[PDB]
Amino acid sequence: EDVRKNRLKPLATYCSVHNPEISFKVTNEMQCRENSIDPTKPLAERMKIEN
Amino acid sequence: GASAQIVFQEGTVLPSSVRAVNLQRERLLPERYPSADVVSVSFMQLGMASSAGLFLKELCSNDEFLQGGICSNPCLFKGFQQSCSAGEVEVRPDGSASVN
Amino acid sequence: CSIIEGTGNFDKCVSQVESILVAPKLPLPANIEAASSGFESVDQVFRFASS
Repeated sequence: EDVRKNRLKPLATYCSVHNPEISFKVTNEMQCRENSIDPTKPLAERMKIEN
Repeated sequence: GASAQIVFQEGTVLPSSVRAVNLQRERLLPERYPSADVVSVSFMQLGMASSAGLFLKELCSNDEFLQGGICSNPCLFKGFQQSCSAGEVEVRPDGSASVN
Repeated sequence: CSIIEGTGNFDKCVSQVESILVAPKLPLPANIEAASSGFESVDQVFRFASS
């Protein structure tokens, strides 16, 4: 259940508001959200699979 | 006419997705001439022909400027009228716009 | 659409040129060739590479 030991961590850290790698291209911001990894939602909610 | 270009401080931290164009490495200038790292960008959508077409397509599609046929254009002068198409416009001495 | 009517407003024309041509929210591909830098639109050029 640990955050660091989670398999989604390399993608979840790559997709966040803090991360400036996405900010270069506006099209890239929509690309990650469509693959269920939302940068708007916090890390605890982003990693968690709803229902 | 078709495309618009913007080509132009020192040792700035540039993103990985965008590359600084070096005229010496790209075989555009020799080694004897001083090094020139420039920001080279070209957009077809901003070129005279494409810009006029893309504007009318986006402006008239929006509900704000279109009201069941009439497309309000703020760029065009008061009283000026033309057919709703991206065709070439020629001004006739009659006081009307000839759209191809 | 059938008829285009001129309203004559520069400030409204500027905002439309900005939202459509200069700084579009959903811009065109703008590919990265041997001669091109890689920027998608004008707004991103002076934001990260101003001189």
